[PDB]
Amino acid sequence: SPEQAMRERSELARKGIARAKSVVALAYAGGVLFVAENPSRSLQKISELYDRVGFAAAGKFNEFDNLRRGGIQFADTRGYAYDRRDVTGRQLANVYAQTLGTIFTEQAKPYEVELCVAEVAHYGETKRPELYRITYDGSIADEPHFVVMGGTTEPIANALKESYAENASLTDALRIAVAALRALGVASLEVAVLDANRPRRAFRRITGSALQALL
Amino acid sequence: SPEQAMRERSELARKGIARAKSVVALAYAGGVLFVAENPSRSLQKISELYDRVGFAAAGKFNEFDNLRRGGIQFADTRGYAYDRRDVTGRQLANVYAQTLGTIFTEQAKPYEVELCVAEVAHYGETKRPELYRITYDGSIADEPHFVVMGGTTEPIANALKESYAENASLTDALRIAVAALRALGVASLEVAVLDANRPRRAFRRITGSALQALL
Amino acid sequence: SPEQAMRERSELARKGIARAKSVVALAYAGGVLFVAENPSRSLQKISELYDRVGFAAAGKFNEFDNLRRGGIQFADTRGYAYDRRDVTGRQLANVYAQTLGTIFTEQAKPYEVELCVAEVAHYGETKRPELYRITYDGSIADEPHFVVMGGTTEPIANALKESYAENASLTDALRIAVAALRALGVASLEVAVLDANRPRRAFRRITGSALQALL
Amino acid sequence: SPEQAMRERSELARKGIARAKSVVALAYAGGVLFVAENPSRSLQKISELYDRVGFAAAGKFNEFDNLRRGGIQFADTRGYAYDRRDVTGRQLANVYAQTLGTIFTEQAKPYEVELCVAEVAHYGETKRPELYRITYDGSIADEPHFVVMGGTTEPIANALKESYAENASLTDALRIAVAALRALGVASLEVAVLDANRPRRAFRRITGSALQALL
Amino acid sequence: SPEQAMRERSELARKGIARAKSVVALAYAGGVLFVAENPSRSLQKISELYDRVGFAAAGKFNEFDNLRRGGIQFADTRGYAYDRRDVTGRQLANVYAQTLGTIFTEQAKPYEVELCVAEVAHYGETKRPELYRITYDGSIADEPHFVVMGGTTEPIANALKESYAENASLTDALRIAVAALRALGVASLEVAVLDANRPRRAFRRITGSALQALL
Amino acid sequence: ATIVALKYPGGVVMAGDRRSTQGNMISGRDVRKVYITDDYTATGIAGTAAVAVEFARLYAVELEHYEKLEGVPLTFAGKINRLAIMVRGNLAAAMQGLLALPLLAGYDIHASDPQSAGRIVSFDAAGGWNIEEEGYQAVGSGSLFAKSSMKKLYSQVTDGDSGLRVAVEALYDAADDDSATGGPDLVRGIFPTAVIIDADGAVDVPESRIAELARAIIESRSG
Amino acid sequence: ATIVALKYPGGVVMAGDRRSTQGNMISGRDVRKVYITDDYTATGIAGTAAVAVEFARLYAVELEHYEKLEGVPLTFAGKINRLAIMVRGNLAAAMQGLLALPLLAGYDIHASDPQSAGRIVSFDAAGGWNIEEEGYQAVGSGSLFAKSSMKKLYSQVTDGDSGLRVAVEALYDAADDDSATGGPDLVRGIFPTAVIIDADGAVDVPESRIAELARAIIESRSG
Amino acid sequence: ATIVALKYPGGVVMAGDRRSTQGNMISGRDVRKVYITDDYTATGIAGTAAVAVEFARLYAVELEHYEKLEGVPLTFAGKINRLAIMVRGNLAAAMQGLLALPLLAGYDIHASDPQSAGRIVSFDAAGGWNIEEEGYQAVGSGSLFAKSSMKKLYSQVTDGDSGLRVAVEALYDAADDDSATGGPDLVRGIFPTAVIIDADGAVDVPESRIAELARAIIESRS
Amino acid sequence: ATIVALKYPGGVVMAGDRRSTQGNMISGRDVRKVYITDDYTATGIAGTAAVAVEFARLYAVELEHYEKLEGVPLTFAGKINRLAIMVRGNLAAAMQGLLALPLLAGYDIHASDPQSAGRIVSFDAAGGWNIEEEGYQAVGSGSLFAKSSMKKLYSQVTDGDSGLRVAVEALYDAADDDSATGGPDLVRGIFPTAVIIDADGAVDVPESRIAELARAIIESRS
Amino acid sequence: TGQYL
Amino acid sequence: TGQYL
Amino acid sequence: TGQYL
Repeated sequence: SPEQAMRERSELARKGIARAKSVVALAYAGGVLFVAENPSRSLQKISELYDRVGFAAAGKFNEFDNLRRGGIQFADTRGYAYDRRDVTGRQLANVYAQTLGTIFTEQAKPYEVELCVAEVAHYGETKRPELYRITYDGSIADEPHFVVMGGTTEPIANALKESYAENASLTDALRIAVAALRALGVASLEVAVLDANRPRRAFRRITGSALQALL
Repeated sequence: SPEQAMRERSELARKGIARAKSVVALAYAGGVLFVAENPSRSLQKISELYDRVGFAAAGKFNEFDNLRRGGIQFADTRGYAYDRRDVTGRQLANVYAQTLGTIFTEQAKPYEVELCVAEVAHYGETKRPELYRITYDGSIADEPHFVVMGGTTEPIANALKESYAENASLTDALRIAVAALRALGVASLEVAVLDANRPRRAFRRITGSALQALL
Repeated sequence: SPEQAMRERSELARKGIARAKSVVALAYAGGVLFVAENPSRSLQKISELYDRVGFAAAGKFNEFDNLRRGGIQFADTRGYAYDRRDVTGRQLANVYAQTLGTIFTEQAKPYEVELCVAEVAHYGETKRPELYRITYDGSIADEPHFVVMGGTTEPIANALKESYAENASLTDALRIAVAALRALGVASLEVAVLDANRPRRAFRRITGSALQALL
Repeated sequence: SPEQAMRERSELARKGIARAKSVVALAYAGGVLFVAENPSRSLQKISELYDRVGFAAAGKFNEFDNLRRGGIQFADTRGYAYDRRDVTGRQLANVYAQTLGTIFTEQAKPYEVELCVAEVAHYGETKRPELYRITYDGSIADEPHFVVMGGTTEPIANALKESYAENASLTDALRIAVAALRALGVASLEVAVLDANRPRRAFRRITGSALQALL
Repeated sequence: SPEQAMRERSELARKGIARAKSVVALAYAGGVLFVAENPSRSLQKISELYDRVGFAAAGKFNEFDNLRRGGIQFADTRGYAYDRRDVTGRQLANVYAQTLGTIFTEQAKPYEVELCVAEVAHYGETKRPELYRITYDGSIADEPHFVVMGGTTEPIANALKESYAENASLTDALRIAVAALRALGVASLEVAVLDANRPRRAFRRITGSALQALL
Repeated sequence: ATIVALKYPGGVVMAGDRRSTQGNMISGRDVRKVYITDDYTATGIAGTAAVAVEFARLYAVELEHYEKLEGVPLTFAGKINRLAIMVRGNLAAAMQGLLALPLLAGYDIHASDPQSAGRIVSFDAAGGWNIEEEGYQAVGSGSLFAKSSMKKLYSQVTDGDSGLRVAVEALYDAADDDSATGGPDLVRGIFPTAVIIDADGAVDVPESRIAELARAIIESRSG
Repeated sequence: ATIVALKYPGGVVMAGDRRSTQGNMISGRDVRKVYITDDYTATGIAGTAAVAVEFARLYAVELEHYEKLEGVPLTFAGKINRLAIMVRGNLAAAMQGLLALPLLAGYDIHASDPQSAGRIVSFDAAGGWNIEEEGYQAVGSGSLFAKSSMKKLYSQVTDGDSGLRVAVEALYDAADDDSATGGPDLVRGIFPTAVIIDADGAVDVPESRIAELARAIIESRSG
Repeated sequence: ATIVALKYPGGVVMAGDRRSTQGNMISGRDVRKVYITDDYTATGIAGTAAVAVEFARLYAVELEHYEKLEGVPLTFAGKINRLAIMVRGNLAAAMQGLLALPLLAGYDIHASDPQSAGRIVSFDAAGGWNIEEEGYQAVGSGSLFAKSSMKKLYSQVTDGDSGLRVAVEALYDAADDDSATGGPDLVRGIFPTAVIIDADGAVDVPESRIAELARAIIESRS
Repeated sequence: ATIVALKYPGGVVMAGDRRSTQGNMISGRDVRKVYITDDYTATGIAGTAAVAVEFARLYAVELEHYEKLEGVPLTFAGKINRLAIMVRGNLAAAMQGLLALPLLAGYDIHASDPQSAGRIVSFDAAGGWNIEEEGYQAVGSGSLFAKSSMKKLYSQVTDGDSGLRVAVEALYDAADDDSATGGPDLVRGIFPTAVIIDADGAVDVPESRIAELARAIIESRS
Repeated sequence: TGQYL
Repeated sequence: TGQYL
Repeated sequence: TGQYL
């Protein structure tokens, strides 16, 4: 029965996704901000993908890190084969959607993962940040303001719905994101930005004492 | 039992085809017009296939985009191996029919897709636009005036049956197609044409302010 | 059980062969005449195989077109490997029989097809037209006068049994074939001949206004 | 259960062997005589295998023709690899036995075939004709006088038992063989000989008017 | 059912891990100390992995020795491909986690193993010892003070919880570790250190009379 | 060898000589070098005899094969391409002395103006091709003499027959100034071969016609 | 052969001669060496005729193929890269004497200043490329004479027309000092070919305009 | 070596000498160079002895193999093609010195006129073939002398016998002007071999007849 | 090296010398170059010593292998063919200086006339073979002298023994005119080896008989 | 299924 | 099945 | 089955 296997796989995955920490990504004046609840110091859920394309995930670590690696592979092979400015967040999002659909229909167990691909404009350029959310089945959604992944997404999504403000500075967006995430110190937060002002590589982690000052 | 598997696969596919947005393609004075109901700005359901051959689809995005890519591959390999004027909409339609039949009988799940291949004459040439509809099983039908794909096709097909007029201009055919499709602004429509008057590449999207003026 | 699978496959195929349009092929003064009931303008059920060997089929289009292509492949590879006058209708018929038997016993679903291979003599030569019918299992039968394939074959076969006349001209054989087939205009008929008088390539379609004059 | 599969395969094959026309092969003064009941003019059940080795079969045409082809392949590869006078009817019979045993145990369906390999002496040489019968399982039997294959073998075998005479001429052996086979004109008989008097290629068909005179 | 297979595999493995001797690893002034209860003289459960990275395991010997070998392979291929100081305990731990997860989901039987990867700083460098524990499923945990593997871990873990002291000398940490392990002479103990003071290769076994003096 | 081809108002004509040599030795007095590859194209091949006959045969097979699979002949452009790809494929063997150069004449049924639907296409050893626009082409050892003859004689071409005579004369001059090209043999009665393609397809000129044209030329020069 | 390309305020122009030779022999009087590979680029190829035409064809196919798959043309940088990779791929055959060098003109729609969005890119046999900054480039046997002409004539370039005139003149001097480059044939009416690319895409200059420019130059030289 | 073949009214005849050399040294005095590949074709092969006998044998096998599989011999065109493909296959070895050239004589049963159903076909090292129209062909080191002899003697050919005599004579002149071609050896009794093909198939001419013709020639020239 | 073979009424005899050299240096005084490959054949091999002994060994293995699989020896024709294929396979190495040429003697049990069932077969480096018709053959550096000796001595061959004596003498002359072929060494007592094949199979001639014949020849010439 | 002719 | 002879 | 010896 295609219907019972579809529904059952769906439940399996959605469980494992709610069975994990929460990550948020939101647009602010200088680009995009990733704020994840992460206790470990070695295992990370936010990553550079390409010059202006960032990546956050929530679920089963070995699998979304498998996707992290595959995406890095893809982006670099394209950038070298054509050029750096040709790889876009949109292509990456699309590849993740195809791959999660193929995994969801063909492999034994579906990837209990939820992905967010983020992109900002190039240096000295003007364009709105783009957020895409790719779910375990292959579905892809275009988000204008913020993405919330993993755990219980309703309260965080609503708190962000009340607190969100376009063109908020880095400190304000960090306060809003940590606040809505609570609905945690520098020893339990993974924070990174896609700073649109950097010349080439936009991704930049905010850790330690600098993070301490920001929050 | 071949009969139960055939009937069941048929139902599975037809459901997922009615479980999607609606696309229309109709002949007008300057060629063929594709009008699809599409909210996303990145995901598209209308595409150039070759110089004078266009393509619209309705169903499951990853699969009809798989077919989109396969068809592009085919057409370019032929055009290079023989010549550009040898690839015809008829060959393409036939390949899609063979491939959807093989998928429908051999793969685990049938492609919940519905295809429309369109062709116009070459520049300075005279010939009627050809529309073909390829269904999920491999069946192929020759349409003289318009094709309606995906969702509930009856009301749109009937509204077009009353409103259709051969040699309608671009604006009239757009009004007829949007009207029959309603049975939506520039932010929820994907509109493209196979303009028979272009010298080589006939496919041409109509978006933004130009689309705004046309409708 | 070999018996139940054999009988069931037999029924499956014979159903899908009766579940299709009707084709006739008959001998007349100038060679052999194929007359098929075919509404489409792109999809064809009559084809040249080699210089003097023609081919008609009835069933599932993708499959008998698969056989059409395979036969073309075979005949040309032989003609080039040895010579043109070595490929005979008899070899072709035999290959189709082997292939339909192998398909009927080894593949999941039997080919719901019925084939007729026709041959005439070479130019300036004298010899009677040969008709062979190959059925879905691999059986091959030698016909002296006419072959009827697909749909309900009894009334057409009987009407031909009363109307057939050896050495009938092209127009008489066309009238007899259309009449017995009725038991349809140029927009619903596919008509071709194996004209024994042509120097090399004997197959020749009769369409449009010339067909209009003949019938 | 090995016993049920063995017995069932045995029945399957023996049925399809009795479900076919009858062939006889008998020794006469000039060599060996094959007389088969065969209506078709293109499909044959008697064949040259090598210079002095002939072959007759009864069952399913595509399969014993598969064996015919395999045997031709074998004999020629040996004759070229070693020499012509090294290929013997005995080797051929043995290969057919091995192959029919392997088919009978390993393939899905057993070959519903019955084979007879015949050999005569070389030119200007003296030696008795050898007949071997290979059955569907791989069994091989050495016959001194005649082999009867396919259909109901009892009445034909008995009629031959009363009529057989060693060193009968070609005409008498033809009368005896046709008579015992009846227990049919030139339009329903396939007749050939392994004429021991030919210099190299001993196999020789007797058809048409010459056959008419002989019978 | 994914849930029943997951739970059952979990129980299988956890049993085989409690069905084995106990190993402890703890930080002390000069680096990290491994103390295992091991009767054999040839079979070992503590091993050098790379210059400053050590390894202890508990479970089924053939499997954790398979992992031992794989890890050695990995570390040396990296060290040669890039450089020695680039291989870190963190990479190794991560590889073991990926591999034990893949084994736990894909192989027939899960590896009834529990791993501990240890790392110290380089020579003349200052940094805290890092202990990682990798469990049979792929889970990885960052330990600040000590790891206990195999057998009944509760009493040993608690005794260590009371006795542990940071910057304990080698003799004190040995007494604490043997005492908490009892909760055994040089003929039943496998003792090794990751001595941070060594110039390059930090791993060093303490056996025989030197071990006798230390305890 | 020498094979000329020239367009005339409404069609194309293609003629070739008959000699085949081995060094200074005359080995074949009646080789046919111009084939009818299909109802609207003829192909001449100069060069190595084996490679030549092979090219012609295989190309004819390929044109007709695609025609049977797709139900419509390739466009003249596709035909040009396939021939070019074959020629490019023989390049290594050509550098090893098995060179074969084809000259392709065709009548484009899809061209706009029927009076200029004739087509002549020439190839080099590396597979490149040119569509001739000065109204004639030739290939083989006598090609230069043939072209230099047609440059002057071509204003006389006004129809099918005049174009045929000009072809035969061009061949006569090729043979007149080059020994590897055979002229009309009046003793044995062997004349060039000719193919004419127009709106109705390709037909072989029957040998008699080529005979009378040849004897008219010869009689004209004897005087 | 000789193909010149020069930027002008607002666009780029690219012109090429028509002759094709074999040794000292003039074999083609009307070859077209400048193609429009896409709405914003044009590609000239000097060198072996086969390799040249094929490069142009296959490159156009690849640009358009990626455009159909991704829904957006590559950046000018990506195009440069793909062309370079093709050229690098032909390197072995180029050492075997099948060398083909492309000169790529394009109009970058994404550049900041429209008046200087013109782009000229030159390649060597080993696939390395270089973005020209002194405003003009050329390739082929006449390239040195063409460049030495444009160096002096380039201060006169102020718009699309003057740039076209300067292009035609540079070709005239290439041909004037080198025999493998054909000049304007006034007898047969065959003139260089030209492509103009600006904000609105790429268009072929109609022959008449090139004719008038050539006749102006010729009347200027003779007094 | 030298192998001549000539058509006569109603048939074809094919004859070959008997010598085989290694440089200036005479190594074989009775080699047979003309085989009966099938009931209507004979094949002569000049050149490297090994490659020659292989070609002949393998070709006979292939003709007969297709005949057994399909139940009907190839047309004369198909036979020509297969032989040509073999010859083309030996091209690399031929450039490396192992060259073998075949001359194929056949009787086409399917031809329209029986009196001209004879067929002679010649091959080059590159596998190209040519159907001979001047009524005769030859191959081998003595081929030029043999052809130049038959050009003059061929008006005398009117039947099977006269055609046979002309064949033997052409061989005699080949041998007369070339040392690698052996002539009739009266001392040992070794004469050229001959095959005659007509409407009834291919038969070997018995040695005695070739002996008698050779003696007639020899007395004619003394 | 030199290996002679000659047919006598009723059988065949095959003899070979014993020397093996490296340039001008005599390296082996007792090599055996004639093997009994099976009950009715004997193989001599001239050329490179390694390739020679290897050929002989492998060929014997192959003959006997087919015999065990099929239950009957190949015909003499099949044996000839397999040996020829083995020779053709060494052609690449022979052009690189590892040449080995075999001379094959056999007694055909299936022949019609027993008195002429003897068989001699010679091979070239290119695998082609030839059945000798002049009653004798030889191979090796002394082969020309041996053949020119047997041409004159062969009318004396009337049985097994006279045929053996003629063989030994032919060897004596080969050695007499060529330095790479060893003659009978009376000092060390080393004589040519000989094999006789007739209706009853192949047997090695015991040394004493060869010693006798050698001493008779040497006495005759003094 | 489908594609019947 | 079929093809019985 | 069969072929017993």
